[PDB]
Amino acid sequence: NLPEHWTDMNHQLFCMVQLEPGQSEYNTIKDKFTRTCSSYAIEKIERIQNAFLWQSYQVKKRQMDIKNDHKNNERLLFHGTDADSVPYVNQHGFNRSCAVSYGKGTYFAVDASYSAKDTYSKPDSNGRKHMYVVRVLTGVFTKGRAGLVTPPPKNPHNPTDLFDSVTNNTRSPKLFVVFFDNQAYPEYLITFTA
Amino acid sequence: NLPEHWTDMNHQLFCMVQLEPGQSEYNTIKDKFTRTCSSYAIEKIERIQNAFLWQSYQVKKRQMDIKNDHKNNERLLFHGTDADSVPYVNQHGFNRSCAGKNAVSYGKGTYFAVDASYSAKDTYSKPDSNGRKHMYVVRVLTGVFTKGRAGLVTPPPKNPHNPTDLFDSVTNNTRSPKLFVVFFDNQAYPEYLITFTA
Ligand SMILES: COc1cc(OCc2cccc(Br)c2)ccc1C(N)=O
Repeated sequence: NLPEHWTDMNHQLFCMVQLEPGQSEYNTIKDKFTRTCSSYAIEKIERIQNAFLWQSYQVKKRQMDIKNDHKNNERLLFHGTDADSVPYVNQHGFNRSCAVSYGKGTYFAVDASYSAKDTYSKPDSNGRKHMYVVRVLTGVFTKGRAGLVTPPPKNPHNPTDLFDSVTNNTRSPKLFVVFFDNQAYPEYLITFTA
Repeated sequence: NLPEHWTDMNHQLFCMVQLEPGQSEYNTIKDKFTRTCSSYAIEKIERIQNAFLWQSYQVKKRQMDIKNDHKNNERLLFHGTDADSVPYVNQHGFNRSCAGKNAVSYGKGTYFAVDASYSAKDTYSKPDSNGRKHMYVVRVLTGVFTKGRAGLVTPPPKNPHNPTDLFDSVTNNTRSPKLFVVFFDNQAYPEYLITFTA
């Protein structure tokens, strides 16, 4: 059950589709970025069409919607990465084994400007920076802390009923950490410069 | 899409079901175990009915069946753990970030043994305060595999000029494999828990 906006893959399971500037889908993604990164130049935006990553993500979304007895489990967040990680992420998504002050998971920023720091979106030899727009199953979240290998329990009376994610700040979060494969789908890659 | 031989779970998402000696289901597991741990005795065998683990596992298996086109990608393997880990494995499965370094490391992931005897060592199936040892019987998506190396955080590429097209698992020896290591969530389904004693 692959999404409408996806374009035809001629019976293939993975492609990167460059968005046409000026069109509905490109503008939507551009505006999410420019909210905090308007001083940056966008070279291009690619839609990640990864059927396998999508199916595994969607199964986890349906599980979490049942578990939490609501939708509102999903947020659109940013992830800056070096150019040499881009192919792996395109194919395999986010892997916690590859500063973890709020725990040993994969980090995602509320604001593109946070992910646009050179420490995350490392400029390549040409000054090209890379940032993903990511669907993340943040679900029910709590404040994290160093050393977590999974999120904490909602009640230590029930040690295996866990929060879905952890944050820096529960009232006003600026980052989310997830600890399980297939809790994040890389949806768009932004290639840009300072 | 839950298997039809499972107990009705009454909209419950998780259940441990105690098997009866004399059932084929019990005897096949007991024989797979006593093959290499005839010196131990089984207290009980529980089938693990975890709907979410099952669904995510079967999705990964369908993907590996399509990707590798005509394979036996699945093996039935053993995993000894301590009693404190059993609640978490039962609900959430096998988490590489919780994994013990193995005495012979072929990568930083979750280890599964071909032989019950390996998993029966106190170093994995640690006796609890009552002398109970715990070992899972696990469907593991071993797929296409190679000899691993202590440094691995993911399985290696099949081809060094295409670094993202990976082996599915690694092993100690490709000709006589006696353990497997997997580096991803939902690549292992814990099907049965054997509680045993000396
Ligand atoms: C590892 O990568 C990141 C880490 C991020 O927070 C790391 C952090 C930890 C503790 C305090 C603060 Br303040 C920030 C945010 C975004 C990315 C990213 N790739 O976009």
